[PDB]
Amino acid sequence: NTHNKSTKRVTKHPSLKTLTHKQIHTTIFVKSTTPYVSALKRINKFLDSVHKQGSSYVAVLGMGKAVEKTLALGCHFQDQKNKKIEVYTKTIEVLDEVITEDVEDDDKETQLKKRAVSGVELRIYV
Amino acid sequence: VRLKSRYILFEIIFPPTDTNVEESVSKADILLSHHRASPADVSIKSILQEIRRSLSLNLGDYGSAKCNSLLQLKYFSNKTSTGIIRCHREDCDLVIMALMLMSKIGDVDGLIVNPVKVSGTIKKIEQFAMRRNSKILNIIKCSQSSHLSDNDFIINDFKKIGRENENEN
Amino acid sequence: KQLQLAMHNSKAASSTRIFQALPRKLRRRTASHNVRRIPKRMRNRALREMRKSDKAHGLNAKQLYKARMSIKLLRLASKSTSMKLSMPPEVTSSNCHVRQKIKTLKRMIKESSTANPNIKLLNNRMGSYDCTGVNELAPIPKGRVKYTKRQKHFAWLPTHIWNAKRSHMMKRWGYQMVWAPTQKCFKLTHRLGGDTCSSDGALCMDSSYIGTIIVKDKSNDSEGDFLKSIIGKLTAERANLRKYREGQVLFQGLIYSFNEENGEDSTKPLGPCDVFWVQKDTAIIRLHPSIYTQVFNILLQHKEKLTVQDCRYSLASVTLKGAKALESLASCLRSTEYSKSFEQFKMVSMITDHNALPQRCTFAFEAIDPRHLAAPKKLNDSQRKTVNSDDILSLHENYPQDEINAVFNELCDPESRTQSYNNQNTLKEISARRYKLLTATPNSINKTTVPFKESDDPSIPLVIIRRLKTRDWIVVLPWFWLLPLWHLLNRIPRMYHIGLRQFQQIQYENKQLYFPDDYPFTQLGYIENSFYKKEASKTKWDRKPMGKRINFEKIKDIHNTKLPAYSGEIGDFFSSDWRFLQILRNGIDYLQRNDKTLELMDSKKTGQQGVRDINCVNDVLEFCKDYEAKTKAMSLSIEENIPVALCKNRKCQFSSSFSLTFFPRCIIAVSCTLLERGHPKDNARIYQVPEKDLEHWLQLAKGVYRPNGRKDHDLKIPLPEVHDLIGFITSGTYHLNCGNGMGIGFIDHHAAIRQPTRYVLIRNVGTNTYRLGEWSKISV
Amino acid sequence: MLVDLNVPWPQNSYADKVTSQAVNNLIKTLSTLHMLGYTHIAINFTVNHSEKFPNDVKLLNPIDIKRRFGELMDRTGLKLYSRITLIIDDPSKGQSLSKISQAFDIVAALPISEKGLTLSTTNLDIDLLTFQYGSRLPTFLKHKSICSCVNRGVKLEIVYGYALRDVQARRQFVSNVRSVIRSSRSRGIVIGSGAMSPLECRNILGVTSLIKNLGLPSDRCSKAMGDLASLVLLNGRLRNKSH
RNA sequence: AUCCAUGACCAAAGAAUCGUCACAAAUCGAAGCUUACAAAAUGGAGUAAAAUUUUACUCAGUAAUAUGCUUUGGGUUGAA
RNA sequence: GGUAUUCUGCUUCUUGACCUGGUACCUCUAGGGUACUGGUGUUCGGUACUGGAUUCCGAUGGAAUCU
Repeated sequence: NTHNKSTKRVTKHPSLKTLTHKQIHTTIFVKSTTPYVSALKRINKFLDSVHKQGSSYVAVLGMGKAVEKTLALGCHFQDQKNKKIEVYTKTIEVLDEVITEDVEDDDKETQLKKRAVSGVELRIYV
Repeated sequence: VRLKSRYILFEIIFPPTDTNVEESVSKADILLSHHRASPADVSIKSILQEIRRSLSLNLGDYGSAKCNSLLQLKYFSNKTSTGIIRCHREDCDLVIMALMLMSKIGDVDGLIVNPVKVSGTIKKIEQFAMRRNSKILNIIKCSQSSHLSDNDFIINDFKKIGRENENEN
Repeated sequence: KQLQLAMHNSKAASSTRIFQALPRKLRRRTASHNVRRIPKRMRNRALREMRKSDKAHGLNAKQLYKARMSIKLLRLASKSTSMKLSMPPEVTSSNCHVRQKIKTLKRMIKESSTANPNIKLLNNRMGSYDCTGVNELAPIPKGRVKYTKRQKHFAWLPTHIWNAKRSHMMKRWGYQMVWAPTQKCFKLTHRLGGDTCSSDGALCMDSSYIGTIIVKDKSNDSEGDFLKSIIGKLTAERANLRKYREGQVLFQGLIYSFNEENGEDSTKPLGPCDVFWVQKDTAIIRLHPSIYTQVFNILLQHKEKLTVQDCRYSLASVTLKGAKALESLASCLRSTEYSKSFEQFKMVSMITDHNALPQRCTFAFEAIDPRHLAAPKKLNDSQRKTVNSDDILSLHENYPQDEINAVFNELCDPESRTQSYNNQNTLKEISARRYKLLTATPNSINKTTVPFKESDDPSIPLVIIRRLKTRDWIVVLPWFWLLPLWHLLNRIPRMYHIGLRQFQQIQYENKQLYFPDDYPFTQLGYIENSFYKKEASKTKWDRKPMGKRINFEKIKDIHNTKLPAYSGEIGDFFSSDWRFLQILRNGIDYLQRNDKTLELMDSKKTGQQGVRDINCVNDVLEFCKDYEAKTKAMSLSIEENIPVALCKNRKCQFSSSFSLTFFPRCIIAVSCTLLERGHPKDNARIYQVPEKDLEHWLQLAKGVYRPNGRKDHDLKIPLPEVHDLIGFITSGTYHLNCGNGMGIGFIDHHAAIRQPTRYVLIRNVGTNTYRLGEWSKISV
Repeated sequence: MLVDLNVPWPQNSYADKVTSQAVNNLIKTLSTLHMLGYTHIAINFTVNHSEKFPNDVKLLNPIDIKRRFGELMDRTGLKLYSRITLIIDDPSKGQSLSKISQAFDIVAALPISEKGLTLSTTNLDIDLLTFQYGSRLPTFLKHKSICSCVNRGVKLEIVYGYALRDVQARRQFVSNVRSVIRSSRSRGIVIGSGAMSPLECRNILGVTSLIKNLGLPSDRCSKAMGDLASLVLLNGRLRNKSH
């Protein structure tokens, strides 16, 4: 065992993903610092140009800070807009860098670790 | 150079203005009551004739000739009273003045002529009209179960006014 | 011509289908319909040459050129159709068969000067060889005679004849490089090469102009340990460490110029550098052309102990940016044998978000002639779509060290990459080889790519590396092989080539500097700032009629109280003037030697041993005015008033040596974002926020609303003094990644370490409007 | 938002009570104004400043805003306010406005004769001034009378209602509006609407043109129903701190 | 050998900054604010009470702030 | 020793017009291709790729379907 006394710098990495040019044009990654009306307009403008990609739903998608924010947007489309939505809860794994632990600079040795969080995918139909 | 233009989108509201009615209060009912269709006695000629009458009386010869040079009525529907008119860019305000200071079209009485937007190109007022109809349909289908408005004064009309008379490129 | 067949064809479709017009990036306009026209100078020479009638029997001094060019004239005017000389000149009406075949070609040229030695023809039917200078510089590669005449001063890249048709060129630093393409690409560059997630393409740049120096020890012992000292002196003690040598990860930093050979010595920053270590006694260095020679000769001070190859004319490189970058490159590369480093390359070409990959992702192998494929083709990758984060951890343990080293060492040896050309095929024989595939033995395949021979075809060494700071992919290749590859790479339906301005924009968006324009602490950045931009701006300013341009010294209400020194704006009108900053800040500091309370002006004390007293701040401003246009506009002097931030601590300082231009004033580099309206252009000024009115600006930051409900903007804007100037902005425009204007610049170091807050005021040049902003540091 | 602040309340004096048909008409016209786009609305009330004001501190504002219209402040978001239009004719007859200040939010004035008009701009507690555009304003009014009040916190009001009823009133309205515009140098002008029926209301994007083609600059036509009309309401509500 | 005035010809260039304009969408038009996270998922850190269980709380500060904010529109290195 | 001007040498190199008659040669199937050598007897060439989705085969390859 070992306590995580890793107050030294940690460079969090984005979660590994893979796309197919069909999930490019029918998916939104809600960031933590996304203004509400920004994502509202984005979603409102994908539900108008998704038929030509041969699809029937838009996959809003977020974790951490995003989740409640994400859910709020879902609410705004459930009622007061009259659309049907599906909710899925997912688990996600990401990678974090940690140093191996004169005076040297930031350029130190690197070791990878795996840490898991949870998020939500939310499919809004047309 | 090339001559500019402005397009005006005008609706007709038929308020009830009659006593002993005591209507209900809700965003659905007010719109569903004020937006009844036109009695079909009005036509494409009656509106133009009345808007010419209202100019040579509230304005003079030099006010009724700077607008009558180019004033054409393009599209008008009876199921929903929306219509589109065209005029010069520098002489659009006088047409608006004709619009407000005019009521009692022909013989029909008790009504309001309402210009809702003015724009330069013709491609954009079509998109505006589509968005307006979508907004009305959304607000009428959200107060409750939609089919409580089963009288179908306007519900079957917005979908069916798609491009039937709007192919004026 | 019967429509029945048209109906039968459309039966493979709907009844009446509708097709769109072409996208506007795939349209062309019709040229003229008549044949091309020849220049008159090529007409007169040919006409006078054909009209002409026909002591070791050679006697050909300077007449050899006349004969060897008359032959070409005769061939041209006997072959081309556009040649419309007159009625009489014909192939047979004048002796063209007899001439230059039995009169000139053999009787005259062959019988005067015997063919010179070195009749070693080549191992190729296309001119392709190596141009490397061991311990010396190298000349331009030989090629077409016509186009090698124009490279006397500015060289060419391998793709120049291709780019010239599709770009705007310039001429700098001895190269004719590419600046920007001929279409607007501000937003497309952002959303295909930026850090967005909407990328469905890639950007490729031909960066062959960056040199390459292959330094290696010669003690014959693999331990080296003297090249280590050279690399540790050349830069700061960074690029010789366990992370960079043993793990052989790429390095990006700053490179100096040491001169320690007699007593007193120092160092001065030069610019960026790319150092890659191999087998602990070989190093590869990549440098911007401008600083190529100055460092190089430094290494030549110890060529007794090392060896250097100016291989900048033998190795080419290409840089790739975007998300779907490796996917497109992998669609035009196959191997000769089975190698694990191609298995990893096949697997990792399916990520689409390259920020997840670890620090090191080096690939290196041997490809075949890419002209075999005749069309880019996928890697059948759709079968496997369950890549997870557990196989990525395998890439840090299953590293093919020996298989990388063996294929790598076929680039640091001139004869190896000379053998790499051993038999390069012409286009027609590849065409015939492909045609021979219509009568193959399997008879149930219908293949298109030609096969590969075991020993009668060349193998191209190839290296791919990943740059983390710039976040892109380098591909390093032999020089003459670049053109065949680059032809395929631009047939991808969504691949775009970018110039040099797009590179500047991309590196601006990611909050990073740019060596030519944005290094005012380097000997060449200072020149580019105060000597090259200023002329280009003033030349177009003072060459306008007065009144049709912004008047600079007639501007009202710039500062709270006006000093009579400068009537209008402060400093030069055309550049970020750092000399004035140094003088003004030093004078302001000296004015508080022991009298804490400064003072602006005393009303007419007097006019002036050449006394220049230091009483009032107007005196400092007039001292700065005097020092310019009368001390350096008629004479020369060089000094670097701008150092960079140092880890040590040398902040403070203090009638013997009190000059205002003797000590460098340290600064730092920041990025400032605007909380409200604004659009900072270049060279704008950065003021500290006064202690008075701090509450008003804080309230404006929080938000002040009209009774209507919107934001309140039209208020009384207070103004600061002129001694509140602490920085300049060197690059700024609308930042699309955040939706608000943003700028990057430099600010005085001692100013920031005494602010009670984190706000600054920004105003352009030639304007008096002060916008608010907040700044964050950049770790460079 | 849009602010229209001259909807009349059907009562002539402190004696009569409100019938049923009057309030029934008022509700319909309020609904129509809500449809056309207006969100904030005020309700007018006319007295003569020379009558026996109720002595008790209640029943001096018979609007009864919180029981009536309770089903319109929800089910639709429009908000309602209260105001009174005093008519000033004599320079006397007491009843200083310190009493009715707490019972309303907006206090106006409608001078009739020269003495009343010069008293109104001299020293009162009004926060808005209005005229009878119907017919026969006391003419030749100059910058001298209006400058002092408009320099302080007072605003002028136009109604445009009389342009819709009859031609004879329309001519007088268009004659007097030009005088009132040019006398104040286009400063502190706001627009209300006298809607005696659910027919005499109008939209926004035309009435702004109706004022722009009479003399008002186009920069001020966009702030009548807007920032100024919002500021008067904000101050009127913030006056409620008397308690 | 100098100057001034009128006329002819050649050549350069075709001003900058600030503020306002109703809608859970707008404007006479266009665009931007999508590489999903606070290391609170090695199965987070602590306080109180009652016979491990049950019942009450503290810890996330550039914190977050809802049809909201920001940029731009006729010859851009004169003739479109 | 210099620079502006003037006259005389040298170095820069991929066996390349079209049509056509001969000899020798060739791993090409009585005909084709290549070397050495003779005859004055206005637009035309080769090679090459559609975007997207789904499916099948003991594969850095091949195959089929829809839009």
